Amino acid sequence: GVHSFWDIAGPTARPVRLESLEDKRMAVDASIWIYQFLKAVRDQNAVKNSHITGFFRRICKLLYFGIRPVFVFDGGVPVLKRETIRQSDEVTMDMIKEVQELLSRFGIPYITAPMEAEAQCAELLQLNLVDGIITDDSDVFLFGGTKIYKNMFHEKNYVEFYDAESILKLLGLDRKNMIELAQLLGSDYTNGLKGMGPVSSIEVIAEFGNLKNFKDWYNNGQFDKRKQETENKFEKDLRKKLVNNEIILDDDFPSVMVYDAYMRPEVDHDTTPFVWGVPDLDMLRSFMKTQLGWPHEKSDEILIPLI
Amino acid sequence: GVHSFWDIAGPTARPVRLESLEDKRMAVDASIWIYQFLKAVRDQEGNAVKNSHITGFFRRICKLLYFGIRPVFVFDGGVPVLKRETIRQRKERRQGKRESAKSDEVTMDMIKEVQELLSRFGIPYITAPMEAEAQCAELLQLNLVDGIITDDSDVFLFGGTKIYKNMFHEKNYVEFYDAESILKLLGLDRKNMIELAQLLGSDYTNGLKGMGPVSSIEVIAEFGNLKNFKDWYNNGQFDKRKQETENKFEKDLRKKLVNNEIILDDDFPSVMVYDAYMRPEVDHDTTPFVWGVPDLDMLRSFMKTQLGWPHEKSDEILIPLI
DNA sequence: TGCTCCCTTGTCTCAGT
DNA sequence: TCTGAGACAAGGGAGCT
Ligand SMILES: [Ca+2]
Ligand SMILES: [Ca+2]
Ligand SMILES: [K+]
Ligand SMILES: [K+]
Repeated sequence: GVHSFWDIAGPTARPVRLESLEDKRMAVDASIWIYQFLKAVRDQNAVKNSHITGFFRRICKLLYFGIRPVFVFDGGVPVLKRETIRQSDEVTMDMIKEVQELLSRFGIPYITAPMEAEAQCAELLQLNLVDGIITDDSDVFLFGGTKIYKNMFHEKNYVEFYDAESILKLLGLDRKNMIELAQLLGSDYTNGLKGMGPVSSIEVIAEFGNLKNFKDWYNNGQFDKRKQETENKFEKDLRKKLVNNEIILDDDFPSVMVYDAYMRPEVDHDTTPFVWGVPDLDMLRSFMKTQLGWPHEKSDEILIPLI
Repeated sequence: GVHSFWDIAGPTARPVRLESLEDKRMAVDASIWIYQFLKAVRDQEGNAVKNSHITGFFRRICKLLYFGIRPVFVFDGGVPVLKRETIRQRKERRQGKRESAKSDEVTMDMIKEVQELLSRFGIPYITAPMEAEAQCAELLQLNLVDGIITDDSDVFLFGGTKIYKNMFHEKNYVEFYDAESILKLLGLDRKNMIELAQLLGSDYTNGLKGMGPVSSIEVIAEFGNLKNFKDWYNNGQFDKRKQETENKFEKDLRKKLVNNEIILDDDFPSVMVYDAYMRPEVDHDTTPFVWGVPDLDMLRSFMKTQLGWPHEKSDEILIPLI
């Protein structure tokens, strides 16, 4: 995601009762689930099979509210994202195969994005293969995503609904703005600028319109001492802070590389509608028995009301 | 003062009403008044309004006399070298001076003027050999005064106590601090405080990056002193097994010290810092101060001359006070 | 290879002391 | 060359007048 972006976007959120989600097709961004379950479920070191337990719980929550989910997994890691993150617990191919086997037995379709899952999710919604995106990753907006359902897996009666239109109307931010805002705040595709947090990054986009103007202002004022004498409080304070943080803004700011990565992510344009099956009780018993030692009786009480 | 020391000491404070101070002899640390007035009282343009030192000293004298306090004013003499060097570093640092690799003045005339003003009020004053706070502590110790009025936390490090803080905020009360309440409630004595300053910073030392009020207090409490703290840092340096057997406090503290690239060298703790606070240059004279009565005729003309106040304007304020 | 929340700290600026 | 409070931001660790 973009650092601090959820705080910025938060006040545009609207609460949606889960029951309204019945029969809705939702793209589910599952890209980091296995890793998170690994880190978050431990003992008195990581619990074995937390990926099975974790997926099972959430799949159940989705089906309980009659959501039709399509799961999305990461393909590869884009170069810009490697380079950025290039500045104990591992996700094995088995873990992935297992949760995928689990989804198939639930009758739930899944895909592996060519690259980032959030990017693929936005694509699914653009092609009308889904009606909404379930994700907690704020990168999704920069990839074109709207109709975002955040906090699906907190224990709450509701979920937070975000859309690009509300962001545009309430914060003045369009997609290009959010992409430029990322280069102040930081994201997986850029380190942003040291000293620029949610308050001043928003002020910069609002006062300067775009990073080109912001940079020209910065560079021009550094050159011409007379231009500085006319500067207001916002500019004067901002200038000092940037120089103190050793900020240099050159030819590669804003980044065309960063702009491309968000505007043209590698995605699958396939328009085949997803197929939702039914949970297979017999195969789900044997799966939970094999993997967790759940007696069929135990799977039954949970699964039978869901079918 | 010591950075953040008032945040640390604050909760041991006792709120005290001015009327409880009637007839008390109070040392007044006036060492930065003129400068503060110069900086805090400004033009619509942005300049210092002329003679704010006279206006400032005047209003504060009136508050003291109003509550029947018998003040003796204490001014700085020299500036100790250690204090001099650190202050220029802070000045340059905040002007923007890069410190590592990439990735309005007070004139003798102003002093003479506020001193003539005190004399015409009948109020005694002295000039300390060096720091005014240290001389204030010595006056109390010698029973030449009953309390100390200052906002500078260094006073405790110079052995002061019975400190009346925020006397000149525009408020209905004042905050009282003393050495014993601090020792009882915080476990801090004079030597502890002198070592805290080397973590937190003061006019005599830069302190350690990453050490704020919370961590500094914990270091003093957990290690007792800076020698033990330095010894602990140095002995668990490359013992990877001992570092596993360090509790949470030590483990986190070691990592923070490492992250902040902290070096504790042979001058840590500092003998020189210890001496500046323990043995400051003070005047041990035991002669009692003499309080006089305010001279209306001389105050009238003084205010006339320095501020253009008509006599009746001075009378309206001074007469009820007299 | 994750996240958000909370705690602590650094830095700066305006108004007051 | 001041003080004091507040706003903003960086970073770490725990637990999911
Ligand atoms: Ca992402
Ligand atoms: Ca001092
Ligand atoms: K930033
Ligand atoms: K410090």
